[PDB]
Amino acid sequence: NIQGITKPAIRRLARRGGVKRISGLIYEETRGVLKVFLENVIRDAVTYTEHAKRKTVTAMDVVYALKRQGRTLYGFG
Amino acid sequence: DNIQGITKPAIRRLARRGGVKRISGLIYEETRGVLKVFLENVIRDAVTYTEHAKRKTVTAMDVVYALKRQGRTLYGFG
Amino acid sequence: KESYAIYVYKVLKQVHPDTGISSKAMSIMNSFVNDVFERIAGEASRLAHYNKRSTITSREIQTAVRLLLPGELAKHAVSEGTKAVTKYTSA
Amino acid sequence: TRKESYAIYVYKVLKQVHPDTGISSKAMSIMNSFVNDVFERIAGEASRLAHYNKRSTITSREIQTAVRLLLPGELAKHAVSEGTKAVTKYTS
Amino acid sequence: PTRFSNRQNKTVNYNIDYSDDDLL
Amino acid sequence: TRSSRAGLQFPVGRVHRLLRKGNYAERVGAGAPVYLAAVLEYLTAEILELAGNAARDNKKTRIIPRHLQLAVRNDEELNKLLGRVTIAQGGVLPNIQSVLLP
Amino acid sequence: KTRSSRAGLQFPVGRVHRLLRKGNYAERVGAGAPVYLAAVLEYLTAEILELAGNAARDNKKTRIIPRHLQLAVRNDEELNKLLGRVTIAQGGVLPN
Amino acid sequence: KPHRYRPGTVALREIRRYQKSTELLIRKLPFQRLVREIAQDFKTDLRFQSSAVMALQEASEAYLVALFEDTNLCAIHAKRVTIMPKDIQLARRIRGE
Amino acid sequence: YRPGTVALREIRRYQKSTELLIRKLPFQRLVREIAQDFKTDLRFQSSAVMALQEASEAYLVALFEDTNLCAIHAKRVTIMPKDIQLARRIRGE
Repeated sequence: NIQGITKPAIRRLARRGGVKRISGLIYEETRGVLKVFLENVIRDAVTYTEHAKRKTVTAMDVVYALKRQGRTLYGFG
Repeated sequence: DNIQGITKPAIRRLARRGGVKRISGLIYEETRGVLKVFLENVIRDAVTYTEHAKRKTVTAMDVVYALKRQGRTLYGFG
Repeated sequence: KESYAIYVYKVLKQVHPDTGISSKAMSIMNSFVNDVFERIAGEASRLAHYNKRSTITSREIQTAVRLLLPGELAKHAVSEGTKAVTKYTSA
Repeated sequence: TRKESYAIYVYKVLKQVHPDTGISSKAMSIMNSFVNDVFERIAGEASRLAHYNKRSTITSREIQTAVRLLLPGELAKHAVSEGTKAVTKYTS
Repeated sequence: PTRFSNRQNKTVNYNIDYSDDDLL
Repeated sequence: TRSSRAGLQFPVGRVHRLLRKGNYAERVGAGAPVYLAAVLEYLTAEILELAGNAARDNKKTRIIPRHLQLAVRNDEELNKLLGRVTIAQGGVLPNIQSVLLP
Repeated sequence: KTRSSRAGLQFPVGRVHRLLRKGNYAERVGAGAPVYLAAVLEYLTAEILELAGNAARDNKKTRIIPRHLQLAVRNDEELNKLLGRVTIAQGGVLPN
Repeated sequence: KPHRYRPGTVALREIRRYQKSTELLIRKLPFQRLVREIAQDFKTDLRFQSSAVMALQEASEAYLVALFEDTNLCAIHAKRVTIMPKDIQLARRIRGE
Repeated sequence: YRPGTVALREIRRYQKSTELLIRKLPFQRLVREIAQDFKTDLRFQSSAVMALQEASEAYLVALFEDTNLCAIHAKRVTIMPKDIQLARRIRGE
């Protein structure tokens, strides 16, 4: 499942980040930190959705969660 | 100069609290530089609060507000 | 010119009556409690505004605690709050 | 049911700065987000100032100082010039 | 004593007395 | 119309209503909303100016988020104001650490 | 008599309710909010006072001082996270 | 002859290409599959606005590329071009996480 | 004492200690010098100068503690200016 995100995607990301050369040990650690980041945001998004009594999460819940984390995403209204 | 009042020994003592085992001689200027910038960041904020307060002394409170704006909350002075 | 000092002494005497506390440490506590109060109230306000609701009630602070606190701290704090409001409303 | 946004004002000011160009709806949404963010930031800071001085009210002086704090120096200088001339026109 | 935490924190040492006879 | 009296393009009414409904204070002085509208229209004018120039350099007439990310990061004051903002499809500035070059 | 006693709490339900009404956090507040907030504040203060108590106790010190507060709050990784940005005046570093 | 490029030339072309690009660099279905299996650990049966999934996709992509851009400096500081897990561990520790 | 142990000793000492390291008057003269740039008509509460030195020392110590990690990751032990520049660039300032 986290195996669905797979090496070429990580490579492409790192290339946008200018990583010229990339050791084989990095893919598991990047999966790790990605899982942590997702958990840390989903926790709050789900919490907002629960408090709204809804069963549907919304982009507003996500951007609220991110703003609470302290990085702000424009363009989703 | 007033910035030279931050002595090399004191900077070394701070580095020792930082656990620094060994210090290259250039760091004393870098530490002064960043410190001056750090002051130059917070102080203009604090005096701006005083100007809004229209008072002429600063107070511990308004500098605490400046640190709060800096995202660097300091307890104990209130 | 209100401050929390006496309440701090009450909780102190409950947890550890054996020991005093420095006025500096008291001023630290008075800063901390005000900071966390401002934080949680700010979050509760953000919640109520987001829901377009007019009012703050227990459910808002209950959610904001689950947002601001670490999970285990939230788990205990929300329980204590539930107990407190249960007693208050029963009484 | 109805929407609310700054989009028409963004478009108007764009035409004033540049009469030829236009923008994607994505860009318009991003602009509306930016405007909402900066509005919330300045209002929050102004309310902090208000409470710090036990004031009941938000006025020109409050916003002028909250913006002087939020903006970097050259932006703040221009913003305060814009606000000053705007207020003086409005009262005139 | 009246209040006790539920939280299963580990035991902690807070003593910060130390010597220098390892350095001599 | 208050915006016309001020000579501003932004909605003095809408912002005053938002200051009321946002409950930032129990009182709002009449100067506050016009000053806020002025600073908002100034900031937006600046960012639209830079985005327009970026679009012209790319020889495209409709501005798109790439142009916004370019404009906002190519000015150090905008970047400082917006250091922790991110924007959809705002692909980062092209750069390479010269050590990486042959 | 006071609502704190009705809740079984030490913290000043009156003062906190007044502050909530004063602070323009909302136009309205329910009676449960202030007592719940007092409850959680009293819990967190009890926790930190406990830890500082231990930080004094093994230093053989009869009386809490800021150094003990820092020693406590930086040892608990959860409270450290909660105070991650906080600076404690006269709080030295942890030994390492 | 195969006209094989020597190592790194292709990598530098990739870097230039993907810094020119803005599109999302990661497959949609795998991501929106994963995220709901994460959500399942908090609460079952959540429905999602697709726009919410796109917001998460964008935020996570930006966060990852920012962390890579930071760790590149760390690898430069070790005066080696290959990044290593200890590098991103350091970068995270310095950022504070 | 064995060679070089003084560094370890004074590290352990100043980690144990809590007091301010900087001289009070020099720091006050410094912050007054910085301030008078913004407005000549000025006064300070002494507690404000205390808060300033406290915050600045805490910030410096934190920056040192990070840059030490940078140095050891480079497998040096001597701290170097490029370490400071890196650590600041990672944190953002």
